[PDB]
This record gives sequence, C-alpha cells and structure tokens, in this order.
Amino acid sequence: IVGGYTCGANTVPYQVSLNSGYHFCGGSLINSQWVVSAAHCYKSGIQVRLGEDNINVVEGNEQFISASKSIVHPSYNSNTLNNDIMLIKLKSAASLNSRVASISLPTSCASAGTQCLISGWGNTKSSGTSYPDVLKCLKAPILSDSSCKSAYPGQITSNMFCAGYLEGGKDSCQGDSGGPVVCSGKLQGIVSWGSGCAQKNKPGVYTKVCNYVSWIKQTIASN
Amino acid sequence: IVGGYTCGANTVPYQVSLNSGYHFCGGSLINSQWVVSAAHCYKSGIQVRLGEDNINVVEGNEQFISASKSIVHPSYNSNTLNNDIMLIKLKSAASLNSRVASISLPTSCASAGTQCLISGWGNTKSSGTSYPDVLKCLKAPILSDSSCKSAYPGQITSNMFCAGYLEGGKDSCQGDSGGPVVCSGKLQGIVSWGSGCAQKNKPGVYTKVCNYVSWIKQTIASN
Amino acid sequence: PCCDHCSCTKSIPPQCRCTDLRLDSCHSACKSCICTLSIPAQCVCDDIDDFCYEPC
Ligand SMILES: [Ca+2]
Ligand SMILES: [Ca+2]
Ligand SMILES: [Cl-]
Ligand SMILES: [Cl-]
Ligand code: NA
Repeated sequence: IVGGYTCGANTVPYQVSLNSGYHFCGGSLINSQWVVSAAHCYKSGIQVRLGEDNINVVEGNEQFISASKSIVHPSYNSNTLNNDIMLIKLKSAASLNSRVASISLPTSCASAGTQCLISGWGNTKSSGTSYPDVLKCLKAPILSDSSCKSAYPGQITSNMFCAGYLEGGKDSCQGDSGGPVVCSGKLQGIVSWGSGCAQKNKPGVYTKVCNYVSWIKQTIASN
Repeated sequence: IVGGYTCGANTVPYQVSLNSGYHFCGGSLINSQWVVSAAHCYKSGIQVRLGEDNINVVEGNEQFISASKSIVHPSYNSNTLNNDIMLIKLKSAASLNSRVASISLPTSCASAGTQCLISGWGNTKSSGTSYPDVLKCLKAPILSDSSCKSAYPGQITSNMFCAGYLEGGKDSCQGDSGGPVVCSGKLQGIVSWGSGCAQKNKPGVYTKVCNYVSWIKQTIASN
Repeated sequence: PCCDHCSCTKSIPPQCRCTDLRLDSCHSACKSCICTLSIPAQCVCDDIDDFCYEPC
C-alpha cells in the first residue's frame, strides 16, 4: 500500500496473509473455512495466517491454518488476468472472533465513485522498495469503467475495475495481491495488477468480485 | 498463403488487394461500394484494387478505386486483436462482372470441420520470405474452439476462430491480412493473426465475421 | 530482450506482440509493462513492434 496509513491492530479482521515461507500475497476470509484471493497468487504449500498485524512478530492473536485445497477459477486467464480469483479452503475451521471475522460477499456490484478500503502488507513506495510489517490501509474510490479503460487501453475486461487516483500517489503495490477491496461492508474487489505503483494515470486494477458470487457459493458448498 | 496453390486468374472475384504504394493487405468485396478487411490493416490513403491476379502487371481486368472512408470497428482492440474488422467504402461503385463479384455475408456461423477457401498474396514460405504475384489459394478446415484455445491459451476470444492444420505446413502468412475465409459461399473469416506461419500447433486465427453482420449492415446503410 | 511466444498480424508491416510472462519483464526495452502485485510479480509487456525478438 503506497500513500496509505497504518490500519491499527486487527481493525481489518477479514484480512489474511498467505505464507509459503514468507508473505507472498493477501486474502479475504469469507467464512470460517474459506479464503478468497487472486488466482495469480496460486502456489503449493500455502499457509493462511489470520488475525495478523505485524507479520514478523507473533503478537498473540494469530491463527496459522494450512490450506487443504486451492481452486483457481475455471476460466482464469493468466495472459490477460481475466477471472483472477481463487478459493482457498482451510484444513480446519478458524475461530471467528472480533479480530478474526469474515467479510460479506456482495449482492450487487458497486458503482463508480464509491469509497472503498484497500489493505495489505505490500510495498509502501512508488519509487523504491520498503515493505511494512504492520497492515497498511488505503481509502480509494472506484473509478469509472471508461476512465479505467482509458488508463489501460485494450486491457480492461468486464471482470476488472480500477480504483484509486489518476493523479497517482495512492495505490496498492507489490505484496498486496489477493487482498480485499471492501465497499459498504462488502468484498467488491481483489488486488490484481497495475503498471508500477501510485503512478500518474496508472491506477490499480481489481477483480470484480460481484461477478463471481454464484461460482463462489456453489464451489464452497460442494468442497 | 503457405502450402497452397495458384487460384487461377479471377477465380476468386471477391478477393481484393489494398494498395498504399504497394500491396499491404487483402480484403473482400461485399457490395459494389464496400470492402471488408481487418482493422489492423487500417492506414490512410488506401487504394482498392479489384479484379487482380498478378498484382505487379496490369492484365486488363483490374479496377483501381480509391477509398473514400475507412471505418474501424468501434470495439477493435489493437492489443488483443479482438473485433479485428474494418469497412472500406469505395470512392465510386465498382462495376460487377464475372471477374469482379461480391461475396455473401453469413446468415449463421460456420461449424468446426467445415472446409473453407483462404486466399491472398501473402508470403508463401514458412521459414523464409518469397512473395508471389498471382493469387494463391488454400483449402483449410475450421478448427474447434477448444483446439484453437489450446494452441493459443488465453488469447482466443469469441470473435476469433482458428483454421488450418495443427501439423502445420498450410496456413496464411504476412500479406494475407484482411483477406477472405469463405465457407459454403459465405464470408466467415478475415485473415487476422498467428504465431509464425504454417508452424506446428500454430494455426491461423481469423476474425469471426458472423458476429458482425448487424454492425456491417447498419454501417453501410448509413454511410 | 528475448521473447518465446510472439504473435503477429499478417499485414505489411506485421504488428507483433510478446506474450511472455516474466518475474521482471519490465526492461527499458519495454514501453508498457503490466505486473501483478504478488511476490514474485508476474509481468507482461504489451508493446507492439513490427518484429519478434530471438527466443530465450
Ligand atoms: Ca503477527
Ligand atoms: Ca494486375
Ligand atoms: Cl506473418
Ligand atoms: Cl455498434
Ligand atoms: Na461510391
């Protein structure tokens, strides 16, 4: 997260860290046994870490649960990043409390201009490299589909939306992938891709979650 | 056209050569005033050359008509080559005869396995460069959507289809772009793109014309 | 600046694009670089040239 702020310990109780020896992506807890992340974050041997603030210090509220199964979307396009969504099932159900809580799936898509909360442990610098240890937060509006395609001509699909500021300065960055974009208490976006971080005319692109509620519900009900 | 044969003079009376000082693309005559080509073939100062066989000798059946207007498809994507179709209006109506005739638009989309005729003045070598002067023809079947996407994972849209042979040896090549793919007397495809020419598991990709009959009809009716 | 999967249009000149996915792919030999925000990042170059680079 570039140009954001420190969330505060466990103020984003649905934010999870995906660990394979190190934090490589974020994720969103949707129930006690399932996490939503980005399909491009897929790798074997994922450990889901819930209740995290400082990812480098055990602070007493963490839950480390190994993944039993990862399910990349059946139409995930690694060339264009279309359908960049992945489901992760936990080997054991997490203990839902105040610091570990699920986030609701959307019943309707969000409109342009809606303020959303983007969080993650990604790089905090637009030019350089500095990785935080506590969770960083960012309030960013959803940009119109027209301006999103205007920023990335020929690369935006109906399953992606842009969020942030065309003047740059505030954006998600390397390490934030798979993380949540929550608008009005609903998980509307997944940190997907971009061109650099916090660059002018290069806002972050996010997986449009509201187009996958049907596939998410049926998949977890059968797995 | 690689691995094809000499069509014979004016045996493809809808085949067009697009000239801007030289042959750079092909096209298909759909009525006396309109030519269908590929959107990536767009350039200014197009001259439409009908009735051509040998494109370097005036043989007595040609008609050279300047383009009055070019209309790239409103959703053409130069990055993904989706909606790679373009309409070219002739400055004056061509006189239709046996050697200059229009090709019918499709009423329904062609199915996989249908043998089609592909023609053009493109390169005839898969590893090398030798451009012919008379028109070359190639009979090639339409490949299934699955095998087309299998050849180019993450790049075949619903507006494209593959045609040719997965073993290679027969394909379209540089210079055939915008040219016709005619199946059962209907213009079903436009020579679009590929990975090399006549390569194993790299068949030619073509614009699925049947998804554009509505746009083609309304555009020429209002231009 | 190699490239293993090169797709070109069949025009004169051809319009070619490299579809390689690399963990850096953001050379100065790439004008438009697109990366995922993961660790490592998966980057693609959507530049359009009239040629294809040698393989890797
Ligand atoms: Ca911790
Ligand atoms: Ca001639
Ligand atoms: Cl070629
Ligand atoms: Cl339209
Ligand atoms: Na006319």
